Amino acid sequence: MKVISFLNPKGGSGKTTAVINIATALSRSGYNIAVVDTDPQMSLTNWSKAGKAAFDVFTAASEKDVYGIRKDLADYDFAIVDGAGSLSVITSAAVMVSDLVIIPVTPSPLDFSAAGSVVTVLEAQAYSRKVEARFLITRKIATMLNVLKESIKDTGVKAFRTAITQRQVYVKSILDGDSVFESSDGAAKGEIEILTKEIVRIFE
Ligand SMILES: Nc1ncnc2c1ncn2[C@@H]1O[C@H](COP(=O)(O)OP(=O)(O)O)[C@@H](O)[C@H]1O
Ligand SMILES: [Mg+2]
Repeated sequence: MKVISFLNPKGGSGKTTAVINIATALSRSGYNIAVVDTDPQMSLTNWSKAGKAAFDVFTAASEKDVYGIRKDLADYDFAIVDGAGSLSVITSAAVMVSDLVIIPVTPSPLDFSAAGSVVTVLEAQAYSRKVEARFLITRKIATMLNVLKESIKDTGVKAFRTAITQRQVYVKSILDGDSVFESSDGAAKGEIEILTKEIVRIFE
């Protein structure tokens, strides 16, 4: 059983969109996936209500639910935590039980600051058990793209090779209650797929 958490208190980092699609790609690979929504706005929970999720969706009522994910979702291959906002406990709880922390970040310069709060938590965790961490560029298109790439290197945490390109298909699919794999967008499905293999490769 492995836990993957998408953390970044900043809203609009692209956590839910990534989670929904990467979780779906993992299912397509034959893995049993459990996703836990920790956001109060329940973006993912509501999306799943459409009934098209290719995995199991859970809605956390508090940090307590995150705290007991290892035991609760122990029968799944992967348990993905869809990060919250202001509730900083969620981040600490997630990091504490995660095997892979992914930090979705956009090229927005004035938004990288929030992603750093997660790194601070990671560094602290390192004392107990260093958890693999990766930055993930989302809503990719630039110069600020390069500046972001340098700020990331300063954190000591590497970024995934594949970035989530900004595409309407990501917005529409979630809106229709499904993922990019329910569309005919090969490029979109492709990067999500390649990205999903970089995740799997990290575990292998
Ligand atoms: N890869 C993407 N391509 C196009 N728009 C995106 C992408 N990722 C996120 N967005 C847009 O930005 C918003 C924030 O994404 P979301 O996954 O909800 O973020 P968090 O998970 O940051 O709340 C979406 O509602 C959508 O409008
Ligand atoms: Mg979200």
